Amino acid sequence: NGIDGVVLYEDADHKFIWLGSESVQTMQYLIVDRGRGVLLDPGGVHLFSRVVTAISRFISVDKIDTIFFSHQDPDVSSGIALWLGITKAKIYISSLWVRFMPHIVDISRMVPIPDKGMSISLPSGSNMKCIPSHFMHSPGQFGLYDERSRILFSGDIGAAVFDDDNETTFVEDFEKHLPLIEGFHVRYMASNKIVSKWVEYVRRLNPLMIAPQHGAIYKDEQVNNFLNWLSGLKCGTDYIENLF
Amino acid sequence: GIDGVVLYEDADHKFIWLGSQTMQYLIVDRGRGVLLDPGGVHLFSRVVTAISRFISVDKIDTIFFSHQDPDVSSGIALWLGITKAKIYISSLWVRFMPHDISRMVPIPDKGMSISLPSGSNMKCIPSHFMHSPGQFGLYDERSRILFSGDIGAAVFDETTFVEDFEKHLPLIEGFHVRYMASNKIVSKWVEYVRRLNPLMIAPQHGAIYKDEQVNNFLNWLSGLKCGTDYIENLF
Repeated sequence: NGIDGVVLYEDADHKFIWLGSESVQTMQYLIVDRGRGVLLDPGGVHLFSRVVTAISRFISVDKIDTIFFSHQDPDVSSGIALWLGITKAKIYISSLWVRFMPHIVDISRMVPIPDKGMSISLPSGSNMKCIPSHFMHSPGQFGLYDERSRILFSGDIGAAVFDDDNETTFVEDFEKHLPLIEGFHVRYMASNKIVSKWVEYVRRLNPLMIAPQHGAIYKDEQVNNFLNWLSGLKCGTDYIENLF
Repeated sequence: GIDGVVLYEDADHKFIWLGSQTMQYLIVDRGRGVLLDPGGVHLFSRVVTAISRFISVDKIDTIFFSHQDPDVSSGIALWLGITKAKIYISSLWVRFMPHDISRMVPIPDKGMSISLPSGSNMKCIPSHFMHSPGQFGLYDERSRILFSGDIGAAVFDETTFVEDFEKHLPLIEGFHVRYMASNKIVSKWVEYVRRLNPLMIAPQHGAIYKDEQVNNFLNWLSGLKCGTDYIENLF
């Protein structure tokens, strides 16, 4: 079982945990508050049994009450079923996808996130806020801001998809990090109009960390380095000449 | 199920609708098959049955997927197991499929042609950000039928053909206003599609546009304010 658990934040009531492997890939983000669990974008089947272990070192899968999905994901199918089977958790996902997910046949297990977001209360009394992230790239898309840790789980935003070669937990050189994320964002984010509005919204939150689903985490100056780069990014339909 | 409606036929070439609502579009050219958005894991056994009324799955050479779907994946394995067909999908989603890559044809962003035994061609029509970032329609040149995928679809979030456009509008307006990215992309798509000059626009779900309803749909869509045009509702 080659999976490591790295606690990014901890305070006796609350933990924000990164779970991943090496040959360093992110596999699962997990929040534990009191003794209850929140899973962020659980996804992979090829990871399920090994992710269940790393989780079980911090919490029984019994006690995972909430699953957060940043968007609808071609993943599974084979993926939600297992998490819905071993957890009794509620699933939070954009209202845009609730009707289509039985194709999750049990609609009762899903909580629709309205377009402008909502708060989700934790046993400690801290809140997680669903951060509107629409059209970056999915039309119905959210991040999850853990207020207590001030960590923004951004999903695909800021993610180094296609690659999984970082060595470190955190981004250490933004310009050296840029080749890993630029191509994805230029092609998948809908337009500079939406990403610059997103950055302005995210800037009003002042997360100490931006944690994407894949690739190293932005912390300290790299938070502003990423937001400054994204705010000016020409992307997507801005290159409409390349799409027809 | 299951009823089949032949939308076009000419002894060399057939465009067939299969349904229960729509379940499957099928093209037969000579004796060879093309599948449009076969999809379902929960529908696989049901679709192979409907297909088998017109063609042996042996003879399916081409499968077309408009975009990525949690039902598209997990499904592809099944279709590669019962057919020897090539599967066409956007290059954006081929890259993630290490999740036999040899059977896959990545469609580049500006589209590509698919040759048929009769010598007719099918065109992959760029449809990006309506709503998926990597998305195509399929234009059957011989029939002049455009398979549009989600575009024009009554996804619900009931005749074969649209017969009253204004009565059909509530079934499609909410989906298009919220899911299509912007009028910029949507009007450019219509301008592209008008040059194909389709006789039919057949979506994945909902009634099919034919005769005057093709221009009615395209005219309505080209002026449709959608997506980030309502940025005030998104934050």
